[PDB]
Amino acid sequence: AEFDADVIVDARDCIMGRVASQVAEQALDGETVAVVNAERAVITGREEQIVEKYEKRVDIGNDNGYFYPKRPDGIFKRTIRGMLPHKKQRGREAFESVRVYLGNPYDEDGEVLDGTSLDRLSNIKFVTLGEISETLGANKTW
Amino acid sequence: KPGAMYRNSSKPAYTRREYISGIPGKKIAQFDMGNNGAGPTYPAQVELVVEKPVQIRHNALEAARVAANRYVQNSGAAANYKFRIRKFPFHVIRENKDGMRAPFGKPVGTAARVHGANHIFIAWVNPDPNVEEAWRRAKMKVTPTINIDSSPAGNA
Amino acid sequence: IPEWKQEEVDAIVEMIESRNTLLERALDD
Amino acid sequence: PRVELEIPEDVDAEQDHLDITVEGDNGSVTRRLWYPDIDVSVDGDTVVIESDEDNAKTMSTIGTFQSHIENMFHGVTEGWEYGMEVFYSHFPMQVNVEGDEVVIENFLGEKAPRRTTIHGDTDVEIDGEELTVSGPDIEAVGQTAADIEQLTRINDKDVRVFQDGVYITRKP
RNA sequence: AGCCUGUGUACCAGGAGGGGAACAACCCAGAGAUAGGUUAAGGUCCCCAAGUGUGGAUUAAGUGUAAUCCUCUGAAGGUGGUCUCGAGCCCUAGACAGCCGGGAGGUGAGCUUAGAAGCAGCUACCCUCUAAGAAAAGCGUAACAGCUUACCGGCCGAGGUU
RNA sequence: CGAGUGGCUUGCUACCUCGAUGUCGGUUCCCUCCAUCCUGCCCGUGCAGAAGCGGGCAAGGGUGAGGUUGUUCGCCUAUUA
Ligand SMILES: [Cl-]
Ligand SMILES: [Cl-]
Ligand SMILES: [Cl-]
Ligand SMILES: [Cl-]
Ligand SMILES: [Cl-]
Ligand SMILES: [K+]
Ligand SMILES: [Mg+2]
Ligand SMILES: [Mg+2]
Ligand SMILES: [Mg+2]
Ligand SMILES: [Mg+2]
Ligand SMILES: [Mg+2]
Ligand SMILES: [Mg+2]
Ligand SMILES: [Mg+2]
Ligand SMILES: [Mg+2]
Ligand code: NA
Ligand code: NA
Ligand code: NA
Ligand code: NA
Ligand code: NA
Ligand code: NA
Ligand code: NA
Ligand code: NA
Ligand code: NA
Ligand code: NA
Ligand code: NA
Ligand code: NA
Repeated sequence: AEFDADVIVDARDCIMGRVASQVAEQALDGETVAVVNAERAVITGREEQIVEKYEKRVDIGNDNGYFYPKRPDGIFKRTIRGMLPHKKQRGREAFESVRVYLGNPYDEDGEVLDGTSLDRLSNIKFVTLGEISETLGANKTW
Repeated sequence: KPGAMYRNSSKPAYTRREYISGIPGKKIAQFDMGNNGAGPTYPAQVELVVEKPVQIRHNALEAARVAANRYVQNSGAAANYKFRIRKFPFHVIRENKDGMRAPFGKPVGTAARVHGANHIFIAWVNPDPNVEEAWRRAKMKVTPTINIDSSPAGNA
Repeated sequence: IPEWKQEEVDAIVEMIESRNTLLERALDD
Repeated sequence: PRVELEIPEDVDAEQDHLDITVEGDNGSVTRRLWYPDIDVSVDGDTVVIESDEDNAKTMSTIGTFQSHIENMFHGVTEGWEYGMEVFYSHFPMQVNVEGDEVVIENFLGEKAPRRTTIHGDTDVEIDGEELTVSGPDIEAVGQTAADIEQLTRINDKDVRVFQDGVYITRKP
């Protein structure tokens, strides 16, 4: 609720990894970022294999635990955390100044970062984070 | 025993029968097949070329040869063609069958050393290459990947 | 330049004197 | 590459985005035609399928899009029909259309009715031991015909002996 | 065999520092202290200093992002997955494929055999009509019939085939 | 005949531990692998049916009680999907 984001990024039809890499770099530069429409973010590849990887991550675990997100919400956030030294003071600060959202709770329409957009007209092998979450068992709350 | 044990040419040449005794007989039946009465006076001449230097135990030679010639009876027992296996298993091979103590093995067989690109087999046929098939079956029973090569034959 | 085709265009022109493409051919003669 | 399909006087074909719709006296069929770098557009009197690439995979889809469109043309005018024949050796098989699904009763003596739901605007008119599956959407019709045949599938016993079932008699 | 035992050399042992995720001997490098600068190996999307660099092409498998290696497997064999280069032959005198039509008679050849008629077996395989059509390449029949290959013609229209 | 995969058996080696890492078997209690014995869904059959034989996907669950032997293994009995 209420997040003074210095930047609002729209993930719709963008390559999650390429967005994250840039959101990571900016948060470490002191920027407060908000990723919007996570559910509509995309990742290239053969859906069958992609899903296997994420399903494996869900299954992995033990008493110590391996909490892996299923909602496109966290999936995206965990992706970013993997690009930050989240256990260091600086890293945790940067990570905590970044939040991912389902849809867009803001008024402004986020901006699209360069080199992160995927042309649906010249690409058929890719998937939606939302599709992944539905496969994982998430509750489509979007 | 597996070919894994003797297919490599990493050991010294060991062929001096004047210093080696108890060498098993070869299982290779013949080297000249078909109409050996006639000389290579045929239109077509295909060859099976080994693509890697390897050692081929007389075991594989016999199996490779039989599988090919036995099949060349798509032409008949007295068919018009001549088949030749030009290599002979000169390399004596041992096995250490005490543990690593006094391990010089005892003679257990023979193999032929073939260098990549040599032809092990050579057939002579009239435009009737059933031989090309006799070989798909022959390089099936020898260690290396092989090249079926046709020399005198612009009748494609 | 198939020859049998050349010979047909002739045999046809001969009966004309005394395949469709071959007849149309002879006719053109 | 580029191919041009002159649309039939009887038909009107509109298309926005990756969806093409074809309407004729016999109905309307809408399809999604999505493939990397292949543009499908209605240029007044002709539908155009084109792409800047010519690799095998591309040509394959182009040809596929074409037949898909022509098939739609045919379905909105002449339509598509599959003819089927119910057949039984001992147990009188009863095939009826109830709702949006064809039901089959007493198959090989079964007490439990076997059924299948019809696809789209496909009409399954049954007359005696003859069935006629028809509609403007070849996809839908073709499946409904198939499903009907599949519906009498048997794996447990020798098919050569137990031949009862409904079969596709005439393919369009 | 991360085996045993030689040999030449450089290294570890007794060798820091940079790189290699970690890691005696792999790479750079041999090093007094302090300071500025430029490189080496290696690296430049983030973690992480430096490119989401440029021209072009391939790959759809997450192949791959793995110099070396106990450590990084993947083989014989196979692939109309796809891209590239070559050769031969056929083709607007209409090719390749498909669809339509034709596939005729002497004559169901002779022989054998109750039988045999394209097609059990044996021999032969001739000539007529014609734009084609085997003394029949494959099914089928008790033997016929029936169904098709060869072969010809049409429709079609551009490359095709090895 | 040829090419391999595993690391359950057996052997080899002598890297690790001789200022000690308690043996075999059994038992009890937990997790896992799949090269699947049963069960689910399938393919072929020398598939009429019934009963099978062989193969594919598949590790969710199940896979039990006894007689000889310390046995592991194995032999044997009656039940059993
Ligand atoms: Cl967990
Ligand atoms: Cl960290
Ligand atoms: Cl794609
Ligand atoms: Cl020094
Ligand atoms: Cl991946
Ligand atoms: K000890
Ligand atoms: Mg049965
Ligand atoms: Mg020392
Ligand atoms: Mg940086
Ligand atoms: Mg991989
Ligand atoms: Mg290597
Ligand atoms: Mg202890
Ligand atoms: Mg399995
Ligand atoms: Mg389990
Ligand atoms: Na990806
Ligand atoms: Na997990
Ligand atoms: Na001894
Ligand atoms: Na081989
Ligand atoms: Na030194
Ligand atoms: Na290091
Ligand atoms: Na990968
Ligand atoms: Na192995
Ligand atoms: Na100790
Ligand atoms: Na014990
Ligand atoms: Na199971
Ligand atoms: Na017992």
